[PDB]
Parts: sequence; structure tokens; C-alpha cells
Amino acid sequence: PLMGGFGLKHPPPQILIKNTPVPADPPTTFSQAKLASFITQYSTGQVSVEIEWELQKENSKRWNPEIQYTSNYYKSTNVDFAVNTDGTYSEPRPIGTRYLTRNL
Amino acid sequence: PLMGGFGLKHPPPQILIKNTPVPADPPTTFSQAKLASFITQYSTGQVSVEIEWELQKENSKRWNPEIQYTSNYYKSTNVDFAVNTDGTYSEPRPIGTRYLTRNL
Repeated sequence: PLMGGFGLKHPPPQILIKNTPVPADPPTTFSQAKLASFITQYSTGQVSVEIEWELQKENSKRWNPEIQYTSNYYKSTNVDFAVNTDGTYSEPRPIGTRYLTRNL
Repeated sequence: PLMGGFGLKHPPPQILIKNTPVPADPPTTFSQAKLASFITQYSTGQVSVEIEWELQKENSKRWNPEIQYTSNYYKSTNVDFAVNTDGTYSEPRPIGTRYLTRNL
């Protein structure tokens, strides 16, 4: 994929969900038209998704130290990747996956 | 230990080595005095030491990122922890062992 990712021919199947419509009271005399009056309704719940991953361990004889992703050592008004005073979560910067090195 | 380390009651036994003295030619007439003239001599070789270590894996539910030891990302005249032009190895800074966190 050009955005980056894992191109799949059979990707994870998309999951669709809907509230089953519940009609408001129909008239007492039959009518051909479909029922246009419904009960205002919504649902809530809990969803869980668990992905197993396969890792390729880094095996390298490089002598000197790598470059690692490290949080800022210096003080700050609030922790990065954590809530602020108002409870708003925030992610301060995009984090790529390439800090290790290999030989080309 | 106050310098830091692993205090041992039976530490690794210190290994001692010496060149066995080889005398220069003694006189042809017996003498009681010990032999004061030796052959100038030295030895060389290869030594190997292999230590097995026991690690305590870090298991933590901290949400935000840790602080890691990372080499300087910015350019420099030469790599740190690597030889210079003249072949002189150098270690630019002392590196302590505590970058991870726990709850007190």
C-alpha cells in the first residue's frame, strides 16, 4: 500500500452492525405503504480485538550503540502520551518504526 | 560495594601468571650464591573469558514511553564508541544502567 501497511488479498473481513428497526404503533386499518414511524433507539456495548504478531528479532554485530526512541528527558508541563488537566488524551508526535539499522 | 558492583564472599579467584626464570650460563666452578644472571624473556598469548548472566525481564503496564539510551542523532566528526583517524578507540561518556522505571 502506498500509505504504508500490509497489502492483503483477503484482508480482515469488514464487520457490519445495525440496530434492528422497531416500528412505532401502526394504524388500526391496513395500509400498503411501508412503516415510516420508528422508535428512537440506539445501542452500546463492549468490543475486543486481539491480534497475534510475528516478530523478527534483531541480530547484529554492530559495535557502537543504535538510535532508540526515547521520551524527552527534560521537564514539561505534562507527560507526553497522557491526559492533560481536562482529561483530553493526546499524542504529541508521529512515531515511525525504523530506528534499527542493517547493512544495505 | 561502595563503588557499585556485586559484593561476593567468594569472588572469582584471582589468576596469577609468571615467566619461569631461565638462567644464563652459570660459572664452571661451583658457587653457593643464587643465580643472578637470567635470559631476558617475555611471553604472549590469547585469553578468553565467558560469563553467563541472569536477566530480570522488564514487565510493566506503564502507558507512556520510557527513557532509553540513544546515540546522538546529529552529525559528528566521528562515530562515538569507535576508532578515530589514528586508530585510537574512545568511549565518549559514562553509561549508567538505570533507564527503566518501576514504582517505588
